[PDB]
Amino acid sequence: MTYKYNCCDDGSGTTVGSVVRFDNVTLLIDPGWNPSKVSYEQCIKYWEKVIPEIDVIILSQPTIECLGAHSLLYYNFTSHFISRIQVYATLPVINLGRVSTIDSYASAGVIGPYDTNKLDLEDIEISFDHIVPLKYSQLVDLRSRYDGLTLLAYNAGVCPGGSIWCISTYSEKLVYAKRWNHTRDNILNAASILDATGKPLSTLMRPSAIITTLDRFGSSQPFKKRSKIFKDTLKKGLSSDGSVIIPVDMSGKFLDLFTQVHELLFESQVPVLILSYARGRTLTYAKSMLEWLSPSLLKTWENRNNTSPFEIGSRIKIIAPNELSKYPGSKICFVSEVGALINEVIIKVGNSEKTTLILTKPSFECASSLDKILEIVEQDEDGKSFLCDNYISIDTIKEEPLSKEETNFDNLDYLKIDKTLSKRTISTVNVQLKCSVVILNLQSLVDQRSASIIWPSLKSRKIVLSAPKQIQNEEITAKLIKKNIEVVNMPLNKIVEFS
Repeated sequence: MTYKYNCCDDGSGTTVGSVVRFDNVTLLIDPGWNPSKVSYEQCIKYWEKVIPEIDVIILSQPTIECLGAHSLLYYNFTSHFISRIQVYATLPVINLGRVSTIDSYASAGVIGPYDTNKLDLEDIEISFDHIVPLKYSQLVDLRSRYDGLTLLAYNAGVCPGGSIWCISTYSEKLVYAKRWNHTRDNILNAASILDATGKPLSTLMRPSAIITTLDRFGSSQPFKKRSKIFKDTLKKGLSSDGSVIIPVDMSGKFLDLFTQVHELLFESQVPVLILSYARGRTLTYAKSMLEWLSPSLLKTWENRNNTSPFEIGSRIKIIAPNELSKYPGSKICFVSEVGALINEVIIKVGNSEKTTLILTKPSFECASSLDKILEIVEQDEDGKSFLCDNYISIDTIKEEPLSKEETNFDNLDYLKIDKTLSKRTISTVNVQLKCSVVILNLQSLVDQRSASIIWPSLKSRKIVLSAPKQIQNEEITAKLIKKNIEVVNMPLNKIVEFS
């Protein structure tokens, strides 16, 4: 009969949250944060006037763009959580969310033994420990306390635990989907929207409105095809003294791709390096969440010995950048796409011609260097290795002893404070790229065509898009507006009454 919607903006000009106001409930969906864009202080000042109004929080992806602000919110507004706010999320979103948060807060210096420390590692753990864990289809009955509020999570297929939310009240009903993959990938099943007959899920059928976005899409090619293309780029990358560097989101593409390079290695030594502030935790967590991955993947690896999809003999090595030297020749390197790490790696291996940079997506929000590297390639005229011959400005960190006045695979004590603090002194450096660069679209997201076809399969009158209009695909909007669907292009930070 009437409810309010609001796309939160902390100053980065993008949506860092969706607020839904129903008669007696105010829910916050996906409070994101991008440290490289908004500072810790600006982040706080933004949410300060928002938190006291929030009742329920829900997370739909383990990515910082969906849950990046949670630990900072929990730490800075603890009283509001201990008193009423309840955070709900899928198990994997909780667990990988704690790895994406660590890497992100670490890179930006929010946590760690630095003069800029704002909170501690144990603070991130405590924040996620307090999230109410869910399984897909597990009903969150809040009908008595919040006038018929029911929240249901379904498989969205982007990250393990990724989800699509079915929000309801005795009258209104919203289908939320920030990110979803219509097709399957190496480790996840397709989104639970449509089944093995293309018939839309029972519930979710007649939504008072669909809340989503249309600014990012996967390739129009089937997964199996994209998989082969990725596998080829690896063979050529490892060719000769071939060395490969793959920037990755530890809660996103990493687990997918790891599984794929594993399906190439143990099907024919070249080590697999993992540089992440969370170190080995992403692999551990993954090993304990098998019931969330597709059965196909699991059986594919069962047929072998008691081999997990996340283990490769004595291959895997968990190391830091100042240890890249130890591995001379061929080597596949997964680097957490966080600026503090990415930048140190490009500086150490970008000058070599025996290096092949594999970029899996259109842009990188936490690493300005990869975006700069994207422009150079796109500035020059399927899987071709563009050879670099260009200089680029890159910021580098040198940890200096804190004199400016102080007054095993999962172990992260190095991020805790003991007695050795230091300041991160930044300096801009120049690097001449001679490495090779490959650009693919391996994003486990729904392609443009499918989106315009599936979304209407729900007898929904409205589809609401977030963030600013400028990123919302004008193209697909037409098709939808054509198919008698009202499309509301949301503004930033402005409540909007719907019916």
